[PDB]
Amino acid sequence: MNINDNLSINSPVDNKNVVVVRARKTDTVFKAFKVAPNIWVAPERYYGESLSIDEEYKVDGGIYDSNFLSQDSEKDKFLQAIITLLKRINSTNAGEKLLSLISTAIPFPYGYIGYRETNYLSSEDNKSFYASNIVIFGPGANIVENNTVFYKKEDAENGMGTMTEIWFQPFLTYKYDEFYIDPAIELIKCLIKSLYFLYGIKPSDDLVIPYRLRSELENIEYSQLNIVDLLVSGGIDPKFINTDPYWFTDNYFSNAKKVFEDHRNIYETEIEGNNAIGNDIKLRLKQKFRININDIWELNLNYFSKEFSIMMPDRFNNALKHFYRKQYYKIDYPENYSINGFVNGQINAQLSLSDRNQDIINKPEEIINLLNGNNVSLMRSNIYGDGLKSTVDDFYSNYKIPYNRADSSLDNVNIGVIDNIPEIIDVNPYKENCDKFSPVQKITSTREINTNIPWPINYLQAQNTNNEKFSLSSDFVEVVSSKDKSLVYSFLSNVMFYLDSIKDNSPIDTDKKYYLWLREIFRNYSFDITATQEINTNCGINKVVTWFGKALNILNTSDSFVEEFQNLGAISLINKKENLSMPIIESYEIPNDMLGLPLNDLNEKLFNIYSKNTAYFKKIYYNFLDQWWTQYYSQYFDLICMAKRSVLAQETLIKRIIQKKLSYLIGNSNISSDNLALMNLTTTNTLRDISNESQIAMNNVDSFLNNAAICVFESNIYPKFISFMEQCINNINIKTKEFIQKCTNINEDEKLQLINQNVFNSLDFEFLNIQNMKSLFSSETALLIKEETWPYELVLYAFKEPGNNVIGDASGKNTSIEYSKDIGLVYGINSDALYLNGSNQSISFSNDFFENGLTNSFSIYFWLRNLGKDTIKSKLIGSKEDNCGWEIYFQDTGLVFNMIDSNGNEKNIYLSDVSNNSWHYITISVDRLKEQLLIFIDDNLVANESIKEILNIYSSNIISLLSENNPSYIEGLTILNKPTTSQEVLSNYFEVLNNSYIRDSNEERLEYNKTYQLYNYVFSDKPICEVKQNNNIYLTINNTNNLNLQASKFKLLSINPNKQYVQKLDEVIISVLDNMEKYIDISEDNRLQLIDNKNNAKKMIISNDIFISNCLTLSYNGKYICLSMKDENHNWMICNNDMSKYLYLWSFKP
Amino acid sequence: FIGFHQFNNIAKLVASNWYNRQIERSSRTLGCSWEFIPVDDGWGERP
Repeated sequence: MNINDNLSINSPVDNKNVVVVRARKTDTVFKAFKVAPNIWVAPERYYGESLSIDEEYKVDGGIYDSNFLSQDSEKDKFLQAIITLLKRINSTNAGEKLLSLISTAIPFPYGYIGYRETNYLSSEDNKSFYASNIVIFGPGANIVENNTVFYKKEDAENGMGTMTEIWFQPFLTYKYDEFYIDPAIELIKCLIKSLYFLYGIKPSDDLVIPYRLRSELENIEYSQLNIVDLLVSGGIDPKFINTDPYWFTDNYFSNAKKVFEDHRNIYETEIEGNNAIGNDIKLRLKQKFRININDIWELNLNYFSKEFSIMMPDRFNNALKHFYRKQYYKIDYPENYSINGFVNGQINAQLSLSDRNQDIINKPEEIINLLNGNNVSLMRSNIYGDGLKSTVDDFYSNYKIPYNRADSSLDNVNIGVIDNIPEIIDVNPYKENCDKFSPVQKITSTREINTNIPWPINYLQAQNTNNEKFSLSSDFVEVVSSKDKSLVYSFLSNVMFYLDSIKDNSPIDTDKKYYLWLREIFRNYSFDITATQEINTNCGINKVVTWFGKALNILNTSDSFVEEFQNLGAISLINKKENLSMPIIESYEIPNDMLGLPLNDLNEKLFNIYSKNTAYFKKIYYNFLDQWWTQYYSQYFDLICMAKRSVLAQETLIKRIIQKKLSYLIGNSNISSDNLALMNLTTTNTLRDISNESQIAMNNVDSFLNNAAICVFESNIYPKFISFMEQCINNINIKTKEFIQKCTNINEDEKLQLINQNVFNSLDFEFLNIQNMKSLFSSETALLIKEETWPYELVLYAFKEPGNNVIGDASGKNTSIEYSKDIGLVYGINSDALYLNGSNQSISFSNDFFENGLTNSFSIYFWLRNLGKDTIKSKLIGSKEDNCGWEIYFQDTGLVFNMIDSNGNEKNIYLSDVSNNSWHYITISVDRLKEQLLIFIDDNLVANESIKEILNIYSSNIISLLSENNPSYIEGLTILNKPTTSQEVLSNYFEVLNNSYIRDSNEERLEYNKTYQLYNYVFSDKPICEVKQNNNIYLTINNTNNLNLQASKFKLLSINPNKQYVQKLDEVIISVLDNMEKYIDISEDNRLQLIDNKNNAKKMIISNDIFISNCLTLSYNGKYICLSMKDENHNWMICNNDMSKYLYLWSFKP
Repeated sequence: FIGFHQFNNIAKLVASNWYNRQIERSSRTLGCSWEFIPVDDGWGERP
C-alpha cells in the first residue's frame, strides 16, 4: 500500500529516504532506504557476519555463497522484493496494524544527562542521524537462514527497547507437503519478534521450554526452545504451554508487566504534555502504550496465517530440519510473487528449482550403520538434528506445578492516528546505543551407530537410486546386497505385478499401446499407494495405511503389518515407550489459623480451597498433555514425515518409469509427430493425477498416525495421570478429614456435612475429551489446504444486483468465465438459474483440468429445465477439440451423452424423456479407477456402463454451454475432479430440494394469485372439476371419459398481500373462477365444496413430502385432504385421515 | 448478506454481495454468520 515505492538501488542519496549510514561503531558503512516511518531496508548482506566461514562452522542445511547479493542487479531485485512483501503485508488490515505498531514502537528515550533517543542511524560524517526502529538486511553467511537481532542487548531486556536488525531471504522458498512457504509470513515472523526487542521485553536466554524429545538418540536428551520463539512461531505446539489455567510460569511475565507500567508512568507524568519534547516522539510513545504487554505475548503466526489465508507448517515448526530435507525454489518478483502473494497460490505456483540445492551443507546428527552377520557395512544413512540447543537436563522431573497462582492483539492499534504523526526529524542521539555485534559460531557433532536391524531411515534410503536404469524389488536385503547395483526398494505390489505381466510382450509401438500401458500404470499405483484397512483398536476404529510396515520396516517382521498392529496397539510403532516423569507437586496443608473459625467463615474458606484444588488438577493434566506432545507425538510425527517421504520416493520412481517410456517412444518410434505431441500433453496430465493420488495417501498416513498418537494418550499417558490423581486426592481427602475433626468451634453435625461438601472423587479429574484431542490438528492451515484441494473444479453461482446480473465460480480454482452480456437470470430450484435463449447466448468456462486426459476422473452435474421443441441433435454443453472429449446433446425428447477418444472409440448414450419442461437433476460420473460411467437423472440411476474401452479423451481447457436451438434454464452447474456415488447424488438432490418452497407440477415455485389446475397423485392425468348435487357445488375428478366436465381453475390466496411464493406450513385459502369467485369450505360430511363467501372460507395448511418434489399436501385441524371412494360415479375431495398415503399427494399444473 | 467491514478502525455492519459469491462453510470464520441472544432465566445477568 502506501509503503514508499519511489526507490531503486541507484536512487541518489537525499539524506531523507536514502542515506549512507555507519554500521554500529564499526568502520563500515552501508546504503539504506526508508520504506516507511522508522522502517528501513538495507539491500545488502548483513555487515556483521563474515561471508566466508571455515568449513567446521557451516551449519547443517545451510547454503553459503559469498558472491550472493554482490551485484547491483541483485541488490535492486532484493530492494524491490522486500518493498513488494511489505506492500502485501500492509494490504491486509492485520498486517497493516502490525507495521503501524512497529512504526510507532520507538524505544524509550533516556533522560537529561533534552531527552536522548537510542534509535537512529548515524551518517558517516557523524553529523546527521536518522530515526529507525527496524532495518531489513539480506542474509548473513548462511543465505537460507532468516534472523532477528537486537541493537543493544541491555535495552532489549530492560523495558527501554532497542533497534532491531533483520536478516531476510526473499529469493528462496521450499515446499512443505503440498504448498510453498510464503516469504510474506516468514518476514511477519521476524517482525513480530522485533516487538519484543522494541518494547525491551526480551526474556532471558535461559527461559526455555521442552520442545522435542530426541528419540533418535540412544540416550535421553531434549531439544529446547526459548519462550519468545514458541510464542511467535505459532502452530499447534504453543497450545500446550499457553493454557487456562497456566501450568507453566516464570518471573519474566509478572516482571515484564511490572517494568512496562514503570515506563508507562514515567511517560504519563513526565513526557506527555512536556513542551520540551515534541509530538513526533511523545505522540508515538502514547501509541506504544495504548498496547498491553499481553497483546504481544498473544500475537503469533497462527493469527496472520488466518487473516492472510497463508498456509504454514503447523507442527514442531522450529524443529523441521530434523523431520525434513528442504529443497529450495527460486521466487521472482513480480512474476512468481506479487502483492496478492504467489501467482496461482501456494499450491499451484510454478517455481523453478534452485541450482543451489546441490550446495546445501549436509551434517548429520547421527549416522545409522547397517551391517550384516559378517559385521560388514551394507548401508550408511543420515539422520539430521533440529538445530536447537539441548537439555540440560530433564525439565519435567524438576519442574513444580505452581499451587499458588501469584484473540486479536492488534485491536488497540490505530492506523489513522499513527499515520498522522509527523516523522521524527530532529534526533538528539544517545552515544552508546549498541553492542559490538559478535557472530555465533557452531561446531556440529556427529554420532556413528551400528545395527544389524534396519531402521526406518535405512528402508527409506533404499528407495532412492541414481541409476538411470533400475528395477523395482520388494526384497530389502536383495536391494542393499545388490551385485548390480540396479535394484531399488519398493512396496508397490500392484505396479510390480503389472510390470511383470507385460515383461514378455511385444514392445510398445502404437500410441494406443502407450495409453493402455500408462493407464494401468496409473490405476495400479493408485491401488498400491492409497491402500487402507479399517481396524478395531483400544480407542476405536482407525483407518490404517496398509503398506506402512513394508515402507519403514516397522512391525515388518510378520507376514502382515496390519494384524500385528491390531494386536500390539498404537504404542508399538515408536522406539521410546516410557518417557513420562511424574511431576513434583506442592504438598497439601490446611492452615492452622482456621481451626477455630465459625461455620459460615470456615465453610466459604474451604470453598476457596476447593476451587484452587480443582484448578490444580487441571494444571497437572495439562503438564501430562505437554509431555505427551513433546515425548510421544513427536515420535508419531517423525513416523508421519518418514512415511510421507516414502510416498514421495515411490512416486518419483513411478514418474521416472513413465518418463523413460515416453522419452523412449519419442526417441525412436514410428508414432506420428502430432500423436507424440498429444502423448506428451496427456502424460503431463497423468503425472498430475499421480500427485493427486500421492496426496490422498499422504493424508491417509496423517490421519492414521494422528489417531494412533491420540490412542496412545488415552491408553498409555492418561491412565498414568489417573493413577497420580487418585493418590493425590486420596491424600487431600485424608488431610481435609483430619483437619475438620480438629475444628474446635463447630459441632459434630457440622463436621459431617463439611467433610462431605469438601471430598474429591475421580470424576473431579477425568478431563479426557477425545474430540478436543482430535481438534488439535485442525489448524488454519489444515483447513486452507482442505479448501484449496477439494474436488470442486467449477461451482457456478448467479444472482441479481441492481442493474447487474452476476455469474461466477466459487470453486476457488483458476476457472475463467466468459458469457453473453444479456444472459438473464430466473429463480430455479434453490437459486437463480441462467436463461439461454438458444439463439445467440452462450457461456464458457476455462480450467486446465477441463481438458481431461487418459487417467483423471470427473463428475458433471446441474439442474436443467428445457422448453422442449425440436427433436434435432443440438449441442448443450461439452468440451471438445480435435474430435475428442465429451458432449451432452439435446436429442428427440431426451439428452445424449457422448464420449470419444483419440482412437475413435465412443460412448453414445440416449437418456430418454428429459424435455418435459420440468426441472431435472443431471449427474454424470466418470471413474477411471473402476473404469465405470454412471449417469443419474433426478433420484434414478439411468446408465451404468464400462468405459474400459475409452482411452484418451483429451479435449480443450474450455467447457462450452451453448444450448443451441433449445431455450433452457441451467442451475448449479458443477464440475468435480472425483467420481460421484449414488448416496451423494440422493443427498445433493434432496438437500437442495427442501428450501421451504412448495412446487408446481414442473417443480417451479408455487405462487400465490396464480392460476393452476389441480391433480391428485393417483390419477395424474385427471384434473379436479366442480359438480353440483343439491343446489350447492362440490369437487371431483372425471372418470367418465370426456364427460365434458371442465377442468376447474384454482388460485391460492394468502392472508398477507405481500406474500408471493408458497412455503411449507403456510396458511392458505383456495379459490376458483367459475362465474364469480368461489372459495373452498369443508362440509359436515368432510366433503369439500365451493362457496360464495370468503369469510366462511376454511384456512388450510399447505406442506409437502420431502421425497416427492412436484407434489403437495393439504390439511385442516390435523385432518388431511384426499380423494374419496367411488360414489356417483364420482370421487369427491374429502377431509379424512383414513385413506392410502398416496391419495394425499396433489400437484398444481400451470 | 449482513456482515461487517473495517472503515478506518471502525467495524461497521454491512450488507455485501461479496458473501453471496462464497461457498457455504468457508473456514469457521465467516463474518456473515450471527447469533441471536434472548434474555433467558437460565443465564440471567443484569440487563
